[PDB]
Amino acid sequence: DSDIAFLIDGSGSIIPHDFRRMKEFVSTVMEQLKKSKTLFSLMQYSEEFRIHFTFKEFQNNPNPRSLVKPITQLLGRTHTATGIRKVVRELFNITNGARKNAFKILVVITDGEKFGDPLGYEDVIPEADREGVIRYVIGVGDAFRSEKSRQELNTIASKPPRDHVFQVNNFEALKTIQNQLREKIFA
Ligand SMILES: [Mn+2]
Repeated sequence: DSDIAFLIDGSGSIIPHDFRRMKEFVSTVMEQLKKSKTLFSLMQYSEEFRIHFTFKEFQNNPNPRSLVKPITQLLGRTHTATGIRKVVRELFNITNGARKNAFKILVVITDGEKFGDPLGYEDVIPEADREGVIRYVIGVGDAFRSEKSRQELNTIASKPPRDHVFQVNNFEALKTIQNQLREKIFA
């Protein structure tokens, strides 16, 4: 029914406590959204990319908190474009447990503008729309409190941005967006 992936920014700018707050938020959202026909998957990215759980592994152990708890920060830069390409191509791959015909959803959480990435969003976004992946993005912190940086949030997110883009001042404020995300996803 619904294949919901998460692409979480694990860059060096996110101090340890904010990283745990992001893990608390993902656990909470996954728990609130869990239904028999919903599988979840997660990838963390910096300048490195790590699949923490595939849809298959989540199906065999549908416990968000036990799957998320052990996750450790990758540190490094922010290769957001490459992160979404690997999500589209690997996370939503049938061999990883994705269900053909399922609604494909991706929730991106980042605290900074893409930097150092060899790929541009122009190399990644069109393929994502072609594969049907609906995208939500949550921009956290200072990196996104200007009009210019918000455009990047819009570029990542599905149309219209007003329905798929969330900005929150700090990782502590993520909890302020929990209900809206869930209800946007459910709708
Ligand atoms: Mn960062």
